[PDB]
Parts: sequence; C-alpha cells; structure tokens
Amino acid sequence: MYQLFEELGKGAFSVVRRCVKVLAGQEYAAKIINTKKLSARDHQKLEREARICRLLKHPNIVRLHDSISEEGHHYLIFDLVTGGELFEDIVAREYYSEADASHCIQQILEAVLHCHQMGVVHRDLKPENLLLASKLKGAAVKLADFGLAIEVEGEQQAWFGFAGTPGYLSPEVLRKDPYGKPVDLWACGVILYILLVGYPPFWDEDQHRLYQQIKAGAYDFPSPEWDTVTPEAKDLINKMLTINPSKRITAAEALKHPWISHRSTVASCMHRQETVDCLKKFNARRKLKGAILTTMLATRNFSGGKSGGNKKSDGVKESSESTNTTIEDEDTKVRKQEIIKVTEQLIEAISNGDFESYTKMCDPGMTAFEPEALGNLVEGLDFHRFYFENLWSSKPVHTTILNPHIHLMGDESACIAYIRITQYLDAGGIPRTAQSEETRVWHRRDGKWQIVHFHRSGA
Amino acid sequence: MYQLFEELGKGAFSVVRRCVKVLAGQEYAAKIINTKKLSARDHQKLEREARICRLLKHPNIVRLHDSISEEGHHYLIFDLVTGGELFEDIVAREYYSEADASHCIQQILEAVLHCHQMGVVHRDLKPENLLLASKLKGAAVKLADFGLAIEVEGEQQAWFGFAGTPGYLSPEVLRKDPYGKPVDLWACGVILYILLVGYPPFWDEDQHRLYQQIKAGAYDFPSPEWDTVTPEAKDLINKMLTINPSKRITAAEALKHPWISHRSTVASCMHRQETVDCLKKFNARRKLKGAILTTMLATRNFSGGKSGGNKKSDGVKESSESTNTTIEDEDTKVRKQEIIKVTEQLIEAISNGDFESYTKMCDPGMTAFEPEALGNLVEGLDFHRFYFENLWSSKPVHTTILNPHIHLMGDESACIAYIRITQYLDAGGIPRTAQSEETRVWHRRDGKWQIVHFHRSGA
Repeated sequence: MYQLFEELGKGAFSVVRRCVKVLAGQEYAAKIINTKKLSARDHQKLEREARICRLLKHPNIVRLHDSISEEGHHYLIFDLVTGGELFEDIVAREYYSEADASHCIQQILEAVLHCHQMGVVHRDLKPENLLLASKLKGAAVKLADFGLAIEVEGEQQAWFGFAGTPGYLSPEVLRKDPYGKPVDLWACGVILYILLVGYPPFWDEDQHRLYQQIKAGAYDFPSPEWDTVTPEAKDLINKMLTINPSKRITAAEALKHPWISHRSTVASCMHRQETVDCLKKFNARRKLKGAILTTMLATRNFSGGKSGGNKKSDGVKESSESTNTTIEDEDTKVRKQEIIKVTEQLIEAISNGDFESYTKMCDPGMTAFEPEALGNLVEGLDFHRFYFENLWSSKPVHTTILNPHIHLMGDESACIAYIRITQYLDAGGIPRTAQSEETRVWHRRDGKWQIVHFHRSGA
Repeated sequence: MYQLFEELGKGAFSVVRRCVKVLAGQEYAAKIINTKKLSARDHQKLEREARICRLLKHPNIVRLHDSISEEGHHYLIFDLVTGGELFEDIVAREYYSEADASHCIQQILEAVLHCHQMGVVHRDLKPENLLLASKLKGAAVKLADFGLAIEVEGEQQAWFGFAGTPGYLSPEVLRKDPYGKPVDLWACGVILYILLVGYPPFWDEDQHRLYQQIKAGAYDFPSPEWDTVTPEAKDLINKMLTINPSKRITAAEALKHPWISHRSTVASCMHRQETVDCLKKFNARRKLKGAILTTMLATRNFSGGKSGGNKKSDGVKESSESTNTTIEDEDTKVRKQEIIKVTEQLIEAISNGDFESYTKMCDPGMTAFEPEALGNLVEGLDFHRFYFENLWSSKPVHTTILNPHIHLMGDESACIAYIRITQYLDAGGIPRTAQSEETRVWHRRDGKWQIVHFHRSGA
C-alpha cells in the first residue's frame, strides 16, 4: 500500500519515515512501531492511540489517515508536516520576542483545548511533540505523537498510570493522585517557561530531587534574564505551574489571559538573544540523551537513472594492464580513417547527385570558396543546389583523389586537403580530364561530422 | 633537529612517528614520550631505557641513534623498520608452516641471547615488540621497544618490581620471587605457542585466575590442532614453559634445540591455515581493548576508504551585458576577435617580410595550397621562404580584407576565410590591384594559435 522513503525522527520503540501511498501519489509520515519490543499492554494500547488520533481534527494537530498491523510491526500513518521542531526553528530565526513565544503557546493551547473538549489528555507534552507544518515563513505549530495519550470521562479524575517525561511531570502524577486534564497545563507552563528563557524550571541530576522540586513548585525567575520579561508572562506561568490541579488555569482560561489575547499591548517585542543562545544548548543536550535500535531491516527505494546527452565510445582499451607503458605517443591513427570515411561518402554523394545526403554532411551555414562563385564567398547550400538539380541529375565519370593530407585538431575538429582529378566526356567524347585542389574543414557536432567550410581551386 | 611525519604506532604513554633528521636527510622512528603523564620514577628510568638501547648492537634489535628531553616530552630516536608487526604479516602470507615459525623464533632468540650477554633483561616480550625490518620478502624480525627492560649483574637474581603484560608474565614474577634472565624465556615460550596454533597458552577473563594458571603451568596441547605439530616443537615449548626458572631452557640452549638448529629435518613443512585464521582474531582482539581513560588535544576522526562520487560541474559561464547603453545588440565570444588578432599579426608579418614571426605562427608541418605551387600541395615553410627572402625584403603596398568569416570548432580549433585585395605598384607605377581568396586553419597548440593549413586562390 505504501512506499517508505527517508527517516524523519525516532523514539525508543518507533521511527518515523516519510512515505508515499502507492495508488494515491500522496505523501505521509509513517510511525513504525516495532511491536516485538513492546509490553503486551503497550501493544494493546495502540488501539487507544489509533482511536484518539482519528478523533482529533484540528488545524494545530497532525491527523491520522491509516493504521495497519503486520506480524512484527504496527504502522500509524499521519499527515506529513515538514518544518521540523519548533524549538530547532526558534534558534535559526533572526528575531525572537515574547510576542513570538505568545503566538507559539497560543497555538499549543488551542490544540490542547481541542483535545480536552474531545476527552483526550496528552500526558506527555514536551518540545519533541511541537512540530512546524512546513518550512514556509509563519508555518503553524502542530502537535504530533499521542502515544501516551489517554481518554477521560468528562471531568472525572483517575489513576491512569505513572507515565510522562521527568521534567514535564505534574505534581499530582508524582504524588500518585488521581488526575486528568490539568496535567497537560502543567506541562504547558514548563514549555512556556523554556520558550521565554531557554532553560527548564525544574532540573536535577538526581531524579528523586527533581521530583521533590516539582512537587514543591520550587522554580524561580532569576535575574538578569527574567528582569526584562513582562509581569504578565510571569503571571501566566505562575497560573499554570500551580501545585493544586483544582486551582490550575485551564486551556480555555489560559487562552483568555492578556499575554495571549491582548498580545499586541502586553507581550514584549524585544529580541531575546540570550534565550536563543541557551535554547541551542538545551536543544543539543536533548539530542545526546537517546538510544539506537540494534538492526535496520528496511525495503529498497527506486534506483538508477537514464543517461543525459550523447558521449563518444572511443577506442576500447586493449586490456586492464600490461608491461608496455599505456598511451604511447607514436601509433597508427584510426581517427584519420574516420575523416577519410566521411570524405569518401561526400564525394560519392556529389557524384550521385544526391543533394539529400549532401545536406546532412554539411553545416547549414557552410562557408565556400569555389570558381563557380567567381572569387566570392558563398554561405549555405542554396548555391550548390543549382548544380545538384541541373548538371548532376549523367555520363560516365571517374574521380581520383591524390595526395590526401589530414590535420586533426582535437576530438571535434579536422581538416583534409587533397587533389581531385575528374575524368569525363564532353558532348561526343573525346575523353577529358580536369584538376582541382580541394580543402574540406570538418567539425563534429552532436556526434556527426559536418563541413563548416570548403575551398576549391581551378575547376 | 628533526621533522615529524606520520604516526606508526602507540602505547598509553608514547606514540611512535616517522621522522627525518633535517641536516642529515636520514629517516628514523621517534618514540615520543609524554613525560607529564609518567610517574617521577618512570620518568627517571628513561635514563636506563636510553642506556640499555645504546648498548644493544645486533641485527635483530632496532638501535637507538639519539635521546632528547624538552619541557614536557622525551624523544628516543631509533632506526626505522618499515615492515610492521611480524604477527600481522604472518596472516597476510600465502604459506605458513612450523619451519617458518622456527625461523621467527630463532631470530627472536638470537636477539634475546644478545640482550642476556649484555646484562639486559627485556621483561615485557610480547607480539607488539616483534617488527619486520622492511616490506621486502624475507625481511628480518627485529625487537623494538625496551621501555620495561632492566640491567642485571651477571647471573644474580633480584626483585626489580612487578612489571610486564599479564599473558606473558612468568611464574616467578607472579610469586614475587627474585628474578632475572629466565623471565624472557618464559615469554618466548608463550610467543612460540601462539606462533604454532594462533592462540595463547594462558587466558582467563578473571586476572587472578589467569595468574594461578600461569603459576601452575596449566597449559595444554589440545586436539585437533596440536595433533599435526611435531613432538620436537612441543618439547621446546615445554622446556621454555617450565615453572622453575632454574630448570628453564636458556636462550643459548634453545638455539641448539633440534627444532631450531635441525629445522630442515625436524620442523614440519605443512601449511597451517587454522593457525593463520586464529591469529587473525588474536590480532584483532589485541587492537580493540577499550582504554581505561581517554586523553587528547582534539576528538580525532580516522581517515581511509575511497573517494567515489563527486561528479565534476559542466562549468559554462554567462557573459554580463556591458552597463553603458549600446545602439546595436550583438554578442559573439571574444574568441572570434582572438582569431582576428592572430590573423592581423599574420598579414603584418607577411607584409613586413618578417619570416621569424611568420615561423612562430605556423606549424612546422603546415599544409598549403597556393597558385605559387601550381596546383600542388606544399608542406612546411621552406616554400614560402623564397618569397620572404627575395621579394618581400619593398615599395608601398596596402592590403584590404573583405568579408571575413570565422568558424569556431571547439576551444582549440578555428578557421577563417576572407578576400584579400592588394594595392601595389609595378615597375614604374601605374598603380595596380590584385584579388585573392584566402582560407586559414588555426589550431591552438600549447597555448598558441598556429596555422596547420591554408588555401589561396587567384594570386
């Protein structure tokens, strides 16, 4: 059904690759999950993932088009978004302000609101899920990958398991409390914070200490970098990083916060180069912490090409190697014989009165000096046509070429000079003979020798 | 004094590099020891290493030429041997028999005998110290690197320290007994054994167990591979791998052993492919042990393989239009003008009667059709010399070129045709005028346009 092309990204248990639907000619992202490496439970919960992703239809959420299981693999086929990570893109930009971070978070909150309204909680919101739609300027931010997402019943809270990514885990998940939609607003607070200053609010080498920090809500806004952040951006972060989920801002309420809904009078317009610089290091530390799959069993993409243009074959090499040095300077020249071939064909074409073959061997802008031109230079083949039509269209005539000399001037140019003697009969012969001295200038154009100019004397 | 070139090998505390003595023009191996990484004691014992290596003059031992200390480095400059390791070379050979291993061990024992006679014990004999003199067929085996070597007093034994390489350590060193020359004969037994079957006599993942094996002398000659080894090769190994150093064969006695001294009637001539195959893996395991710590100026990427792909670009370049406005729009390659230049210089050279400049612009084998040749084809410049000498060496004469046409036939070939009109005076002028139709065939040879053939009419 599909054809897999380049890899776009990875997880521990999946890769994502561009693919093309064979019969459609439409391109998609294939999430390829190695089901041999999953627990029975995580394999089974792929049914829930597939279902959640079909439900979700929103401009800031990548949607599922298809789901396929084979013996060792499951395939979840989504829309292709080609801009890569938001976070990578932010560091390559010429300007980045609070006003620009607000537009990022608004798009994320719109997506999250839509999830929550459909009874879906993402549970594992992090920078890796934040993709750009395309490489075009101002492409939309899009949520991608809901592999840890859950379905909830209205506003009911439950214990859905300990799942998430350490730095983005909510206090309630860490306290083992029943939970729901607010877990995603905590993670948005962590993302917003990183979007403003380029580093996370909670970090510790010791994971147990990290969790105590999260549960305590022990983040800060240190100078110098927070001194130029507006009080309203800090207020929104505070409202999201509220320890008690019943008191945490919802996605609907966050979207009405002035730093989002009154962005144009509230959010700062100042470029934050230090954020861009810190985010580079953040981005880099995220790409070292990882793992690699053992094997790479893959299919073969279409291969080959047709050759472009015409190339000369040339003389075949006599052997792979020999004692005698290759390319000796003094040797018999076949090339001169090639010129002799096209020249004999020329003389035969003139003798037979075949203007058709004479045209092929001559350049359309052929130059000519001949006694029939009375000392003038003639261009084209119109002039010799009068002799092809009238005279040569026919008593016995014998031509004789004497003392031919050939000058080879590269692969594509040559010149031959010789004496032509013609034996013929005039009226009631009386056999006659005539001499002329002829020069032909040959030039190979597109793999074919053509006369560019010729000179004749005494005829 | 010296110039360092490529690296040849390494240790933990030294690299070896080819170098050239600036004022000599002689090449050597420089052992470069980073003295900042040595203990005070090992730095000090470089004096002993330098001394031992000057003492030793033998055909199967690489000798020291010079010793230099700088602030962070010591340099021990030795003869360059270019064949690499014996062991690497054995696996690339077309044939390898007991008789060939006997020749290896004889050379090693000769070197060791010479050490022992000079009161030097190597202490760390191993495959890495066994180098070939050159890449020539039958190059000698040479001992290289005596960094753990000691000086002994006659036949006196002492405790010189625990030093060596685990697999080659003698029982007496492991028992902490005073020791001397026999430690090197134990290591030769281990080397001989590896030379015969391609694997070591003592091996264990657990170093403490390895040492108990060594101290017990618990090696064996298992079938199938030892079944075709002669009893005399096994006898020599047994004599060397004798636990009690007072009973171990000496280097002098080993050299008189029939498997060495009667090689031609005693040592088998049968190719041992299984030894060659095992030795490949042995060689590979020796080159990949992980270092305990890694220290370097740059991370370092290895260079090798091939350089395929990289197709060359076509290279055509567009010509910018002149910025000043032009009344008529024309744009031929300045190449046509180049032909016009050399042609005008030709006409001026003929007019001035300058045969010198005329010779340069003409090919030595120039072809010519002209009325002065009476319908014949003339080769060379001898024919026109008569006109340069006599006539042109001189009344007022004016030349006029009419209707020039140029055919460009590649970068190296061109052809120009034109009408030449000459105004002159005959006897007592009476101004006269003459017409001729001329064709020149130019060819660039070694960056210079030369006439290969020319044609003239009506002159």
